[PDB]
Amino acid sequence: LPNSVDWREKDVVFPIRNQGQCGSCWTFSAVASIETLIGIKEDRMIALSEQELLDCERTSYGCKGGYYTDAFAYVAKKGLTSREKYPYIFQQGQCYQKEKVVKISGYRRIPKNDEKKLQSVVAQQVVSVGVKSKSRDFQHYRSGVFSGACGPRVDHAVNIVGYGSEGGVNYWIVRNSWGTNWGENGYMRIPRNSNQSGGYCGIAVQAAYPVY
Repeated sequence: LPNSVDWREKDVVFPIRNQGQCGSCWTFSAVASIETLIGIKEDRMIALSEQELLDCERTSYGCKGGYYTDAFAYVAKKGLTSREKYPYIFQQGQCYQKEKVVKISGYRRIPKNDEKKLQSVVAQQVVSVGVKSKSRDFQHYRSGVFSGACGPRVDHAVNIVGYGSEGGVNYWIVRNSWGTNWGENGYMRIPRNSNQSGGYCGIAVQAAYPVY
């Protein structure tokens, strides 16, 4: 495996987005993983609709949380339209089935706590993960390899877009949907192979990724 991976430098990751208040992080995480997968497999960068998932994915809770795994299943069964055709309106609305621009074939779930298998997959694509976000340290993070306190429970869907090392401290590169004023232009470097079981802030507890 490569010592370092950063899909942002590979022309397959769109700019950081902002979910606002709506608990639609799961739609952002699912969309981010699919967008990059389509970029890797087809060399096509097409911005996809979080709003369709929020409005139309029936296992989730709209602005009160949801499942990127089931979002993958939805895209595999029904396809997904573009962000231009169906933009994000910061709240759940009427479910529209517009012209779809992409499918996937399925998804896979990574075993709990297996950062080694996680690294294997991150070296090939972007992965959807959940983190324990509900803490002052996590919300107020600005720069560096995060060393602060996590929330009590996994409650926030994000993505891993790469991995690397600074001063011999291994980290994952985490894409969030809180806009660019959070962290390092919207991203966080979180310890990799850390001493927290489930990964730092639970990042390895429930990882999943789309299959083209």
